Amino acid sequence: RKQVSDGVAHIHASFNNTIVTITDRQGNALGWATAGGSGFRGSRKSTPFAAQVAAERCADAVKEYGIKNLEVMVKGPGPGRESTIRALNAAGFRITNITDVTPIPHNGCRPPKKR
RNA sequence: CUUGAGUCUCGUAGAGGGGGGUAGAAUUCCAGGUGUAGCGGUGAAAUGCGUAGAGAUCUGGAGGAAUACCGGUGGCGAAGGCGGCCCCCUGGACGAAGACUGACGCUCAGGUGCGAAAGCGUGGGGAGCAAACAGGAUUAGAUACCCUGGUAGUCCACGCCGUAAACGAUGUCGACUUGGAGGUUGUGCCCUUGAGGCGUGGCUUCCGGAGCUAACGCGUUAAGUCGACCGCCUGGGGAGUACGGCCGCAAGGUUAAAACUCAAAUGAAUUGACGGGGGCCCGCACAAGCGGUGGAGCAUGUGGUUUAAUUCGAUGCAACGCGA
Repeated sequence: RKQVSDGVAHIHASFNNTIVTITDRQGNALGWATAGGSGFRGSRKSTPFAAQVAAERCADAVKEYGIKNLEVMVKGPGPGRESTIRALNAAGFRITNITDVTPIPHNGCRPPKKR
């Protein structure tokens, strides 16, 4: 519909999934593609190649507006989830900055018990 | 009488305590938009939540709990314990100069108080987390593991209980006894002539001499040498149990045996066994080449089948052209 060319991307890299969304400087999301929606199940939805193809299928699906520059932040201790941003940048999008914004509390609440 | 003990002056540090405020980050929910087909989870799936529309990104609100970084066997406190910031009140410790009272000191059976967590009662609160419980799969049993929700409870106020590896496994107080390396905190002097050095105080960490000890180990903060007082022990199991007493609303707490059974139970240290590890070395063990067996026939041995007998002996690496 329009042209932005200055956006910001958010990747929720869960320990067993991967979500990616892009918005434009204000919070209004445009497109999203889950790595769990392209035939991937089991542990395949947790591999770096899954992140690669998710980055590809989210980059091609947002070309209706033609974004070039991008802001990007890392969230969640997703194993091997820098391949997705490397691929997004390799797809012709000049990334500006990277930063890990995983939420850290101040001993606010009690985390669930582990095995 | 002033050395022990205590009071006053001047200052220091400290998550010391009680009460009330307030702050930001995170999680939960709600309202308002973006926005589309899954979210979630395991090792795979499933239960659960999704098309009047979810999971992800912005604005605001509502409530509860806790204060990442400084953060460190750092600090304080009799112990339990204490961690955002500020304010009101308060306790304790220590250092410097003096001044003052005059033995006013230590310990303490009964007695009283404080005392982690869990637990109970009344009245509120209840975000996240989380004993039982329900649901899902695996199943001639599932009632163990994992996964999604969740009640007590974790919070507040007033009442209870008074137990723990409440550990420094080391009761309190005083004196004498060679050292080294740190942390923390005052203060005196000399020339503070950059955070100078020297001695002098307090609390705290590690090594180690004599000595003590069964050894491990302790070692000026003694488990060394003594003094004053209190508590506790007389083989293991039965058993911190029964019967009573006291306390408690209840669960229970405290004091606390005997019958019976065994010949030990136990602490330290030694010497080896441990089973995969890691790293360090050799060998036709491999890498590189050549010649071979497993394809055909023959010889030969063994095992099986058979026969009246197929004589006996060898059972992988160490046996099968072995005793022969």
